[PDB]
Amino acid sequence: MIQEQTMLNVADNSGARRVMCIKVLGGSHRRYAGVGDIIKITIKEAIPRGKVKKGDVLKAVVVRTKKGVRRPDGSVIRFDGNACVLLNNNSEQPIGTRIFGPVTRELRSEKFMKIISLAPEV
Amino acid sequence: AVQQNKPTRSKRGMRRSHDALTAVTSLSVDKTSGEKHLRHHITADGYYRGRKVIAK
Amino acid sequence: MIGLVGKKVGMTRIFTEDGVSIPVTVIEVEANRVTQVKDLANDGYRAIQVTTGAKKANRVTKPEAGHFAKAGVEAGRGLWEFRLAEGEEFTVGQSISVELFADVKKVDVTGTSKGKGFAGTVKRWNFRTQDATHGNSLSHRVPGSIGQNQTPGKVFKGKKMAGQMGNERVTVQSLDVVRVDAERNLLLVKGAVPGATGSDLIVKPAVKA
Amino acid sequence: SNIIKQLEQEQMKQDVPSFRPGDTVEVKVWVVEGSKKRLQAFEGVVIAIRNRGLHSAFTVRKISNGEGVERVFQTHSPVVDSISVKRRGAVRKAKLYYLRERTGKAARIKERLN
Amino acid sequence: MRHRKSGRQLNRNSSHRQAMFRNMAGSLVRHEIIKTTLPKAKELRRVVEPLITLAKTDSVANRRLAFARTRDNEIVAKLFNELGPRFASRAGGYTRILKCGFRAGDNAPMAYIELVDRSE
Amino acid sequence: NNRPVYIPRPRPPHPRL
RNA sequence: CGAUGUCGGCUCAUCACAUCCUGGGGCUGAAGUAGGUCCCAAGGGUAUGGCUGUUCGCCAUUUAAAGUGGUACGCGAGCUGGGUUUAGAACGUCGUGAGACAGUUCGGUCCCUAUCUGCCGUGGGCGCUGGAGAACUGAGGGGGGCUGCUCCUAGUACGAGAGGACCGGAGUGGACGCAUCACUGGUGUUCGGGUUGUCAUGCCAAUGGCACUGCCCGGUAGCUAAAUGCGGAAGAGAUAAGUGCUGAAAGCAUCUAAGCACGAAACUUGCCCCGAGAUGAGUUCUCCCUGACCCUUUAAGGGUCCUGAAGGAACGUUGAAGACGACGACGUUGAUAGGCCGGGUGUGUAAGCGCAGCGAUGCGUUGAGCUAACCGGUACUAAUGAACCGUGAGGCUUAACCU
RNA sequence: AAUUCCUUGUCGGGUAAGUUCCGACCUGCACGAAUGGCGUAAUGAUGGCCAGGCUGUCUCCACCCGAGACUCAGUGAAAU
RNA sequence: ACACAGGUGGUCAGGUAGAGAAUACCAAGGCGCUUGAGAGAACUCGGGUGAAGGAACUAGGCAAAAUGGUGCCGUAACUUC
RNA sequence: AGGACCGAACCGACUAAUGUCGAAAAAUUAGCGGAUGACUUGUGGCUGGGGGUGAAAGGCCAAUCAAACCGGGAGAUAGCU
Repeated sequence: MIQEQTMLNVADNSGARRVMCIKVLGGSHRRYAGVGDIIKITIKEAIPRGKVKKGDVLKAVVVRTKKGVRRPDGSVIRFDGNACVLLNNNSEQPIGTRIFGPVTRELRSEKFMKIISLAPEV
Repeated sequence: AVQQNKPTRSKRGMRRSHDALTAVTSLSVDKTSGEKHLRHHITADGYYRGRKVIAK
Repeated sequence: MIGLVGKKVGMTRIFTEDGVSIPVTVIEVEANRVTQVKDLANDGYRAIQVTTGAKKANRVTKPEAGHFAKAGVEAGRGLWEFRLAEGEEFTVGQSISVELFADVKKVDVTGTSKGKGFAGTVKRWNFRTQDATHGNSLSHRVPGSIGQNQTPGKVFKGKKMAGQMGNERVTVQSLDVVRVDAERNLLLVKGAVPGATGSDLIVKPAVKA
Repeated sequence: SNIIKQLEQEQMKQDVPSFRPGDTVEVKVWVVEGSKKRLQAFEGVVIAIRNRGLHSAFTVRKISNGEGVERVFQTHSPVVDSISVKRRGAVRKAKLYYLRERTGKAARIKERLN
Repeated sequence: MRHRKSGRQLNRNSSHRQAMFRNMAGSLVRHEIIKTTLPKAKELRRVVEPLITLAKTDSVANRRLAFARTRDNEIVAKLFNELGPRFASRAGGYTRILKCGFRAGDNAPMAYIELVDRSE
Repeated sequence: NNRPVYIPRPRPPHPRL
């Protein structure tokens, strides 16, 4: 459950550490983003030596949510924070080289193969 | 919030047609003492279903 | 095709071999006995009237007792009838079991929804509440405006306002039938159905095939 | 109800070990990736147990590399295969929700040694 | 909408409601018959009759638990010594409500609640 | 029967200019 | 002018079509994707933020689109009061001055218990004709009608290449609506526990009152969303723009004059709900009543005695029904409510005693004790025998069959 | 600018986006030196702007506890 | 104007905790405020709690929430020191 | 020492809600400012209407103030309703 103005941590090592969600994509009047929905974010503070600077708008994908995800058998997965991965605004293509922390398997959409491969767990 | 014309006595009576009370018309007679009382209620002297229940 | 009358019995879930859990509503569909068969010659339309359950001997009135005795059917609670599809026929006194739902996949369940009593516009029509602060005075959940001005001069019919909510019959359609148990008279349908536990439900095959 | 209770009873499993909140537990769960089925191990601390029969469930919290992960398992679901207990926490509270705030040396609990 | 809820409010807060039943439970035990409104009498059946059930078996823990309700040593003495043995073979239903007309002051439906005793 | 005394200003101070 | 509160915002809308999207078409300087323009079409849908009091506008990022207007520039007896528009004060400017300025700043009381119409709900009365209890037909009315992306067709048709369809099928989303509590949760001042101050039960121990439930930690049932299922149709009928077949007037040609075809989210139906007060008051099934006297201004007349059935109402216990009425279950030939027994759930190892320790405290008895609304049982208490209302075969005329 | 109509002057800072705010220039319609000019620590229930924490303000409301509203008994108004 | 949630000068002023005449619970003493009984709808008023987000609300962080005591360490720009 | 600081009584009234035929012809609830002073308060005096008083608002002068109240000129006058 990520909506506008929400703080997110960064799972990758692109140099960003905290980002603000400014829009939820994928539908008109969409309220909040799910486990693996694409969102538009702005970086609020990053590494000075990183390739992404403060106050830049680029897409992102949620990988972890505090609210959690629901499994088909009724189980749920919950995390202590919300995390995302950075993107390129033209092709999804996570720019990071490695991603820290667990990643749920809900991102297996025949496309996030790069995210799951770099995921230390699942 | 306030009336523009005073309602007639006809309208007043028409509204009051539903205010009429209804008689109980359901007074039961005690089995032993034969005292009229409301159904499912003790008699004035303290009887119910024949047997005395108040003893006072 | 005809439906059946059953009683809602709580809810449960079924665990499949692949792991996914299916929430199912349990409907107790005992034998339904046909009490009257209608024909175009007399009634102008063809239908069968059925009864289910049982009633106290001293509670069924004489007009109802004679109606059941004519068909030779034991007195039950209430009466319901279903129109025929012209492709099947029935006889008075015949008993209909839940087995007819063995070959179906979607069903429509009709029942009386739970009664919420007098409900406000916010709860009834999902009206948006006004601000709770910023000067608002005694207008936190009020409906707001209900008309325009002199030019209409009236409130249009069908306006959304507070009133009775629930306690009307509603139909949930295209529900997957999960399991049918003839010997135990159970009908597991995936999803939720209107009404509370113990309420009478009408189950018929889905019409939106 | 009698009908419901009988319906749930047939779906039970009798190989559910007895565990209490605060007990370190490793739960084996089934994982499917297209056509292959594998066993995945989730080890953590039981912080809450919900007893409702067929609807009984428990939640396990583990400290991952950076942040904690809480998973709620349905006890009688086919997904869970086996439950094993390593430690026996000496807690005296039904729900250990206070462990979320705590971290580091403050998240450890004593041993029942019973 | 209070679906399936139980417990009358009686236009009182929780603390006042609890005390009022506590006193009026004690009065019923002391006198074995009292006159109250019908709604109050009905709600008392759920606080007085459990007390008699507790008094069936005499023990230190039961005595302490009984004392914590009604907060009266006279009532606790009355229980476990008379009410207990008297209802030893009685499986509930220790009370009886009898409607007795309407109160003159405000037309409250009044009723007598009295233990199934006093057959001397 | 008897005229009032307080005679407050009933009109509301809100001019529609 | 014996008073019609005049900008914005919020809530709630409704109509028009000069259509923003979706739908159907003509032409194209229409290769295809994507366009331009015009015609038909109002079923549904038709953003979130930054700046400003702003409408507007600029800017940022979304969507299929972020339509134009009417409705007292819709809506203050529905809300706000930021702008403007009282009294205070200041700046610039004008005036000798009091003061003034669609010049600018700081501050500045928004009343109303709804009689009538209207609207949303819910009842009583009578009618529908002998009465009563049920189940229906359905005139008529209302609700719903939105759509993105991915894959297959296919990398096909097209195209020098770059690029890349039409039609049809499948899957998965957003927004909206209905239902529900099995799951994940919220609430749970009626359940259990921890704990601070103080008063009290003779005192210790153990408990209760008060301090926002004293402050907190969990949590049953209900209600509930963020939770979980389902829905938008397909099909048919008659059509709009448009495309036609045959075909004369007018030897030809021509969609039209006769005749025959197709043709859209529009219209009628199909789906769901209300519905015989539909005074045009409907249909079917079942149940109950088939005793006597008199009177006259001898009438579908009135009066008296005896009988009052089906059923209803009333009263009581009540309900996942409810403002009150109403609606449902039950009233002993009884599980309707309470209690009680067992279980479940929740909280979490009661009190007492014993042991270890100088002590706080710990261990054993003990996963104990206590448990609201839940589940299955049990007449233990309360649902009294009766009274009350409701009758005694139901008009006239005509038609058809027995007599 | 408490002063500026044209005007949201121009550039920079702050925000993804700044008619507000801060800094600088001067084309000062119509600042200006005791109806005082420019600074000024401290002070202010003083005006404007930004940040952290915090939250039902809000997305979007849900449940609960009390007093009214509703029914019964008694008493019994008002504007119009 | 009322048996009116307002106003009205001085003196005495105990216990436990507390810096305290604050505050909580009490003693002496005095009171339950002159309409009640039910039900447990919308909505209004006064309060409690809340998933994920945390000013996206709004003219404006209005209102709410939050901070809150003692001792020790430590404490910037600027300054009339 | 202090028109010093925090904070009750006491004095005042910045914000919000309630209340507008209210409990009240400006109050209540929750916050808020001063609180050894240019402070606050009891009792008694003095200033009288083109006058008083005013840390100055055209404020206050018995719920009435850009000229109080009462009686009189007075049946002022009214090309107005």
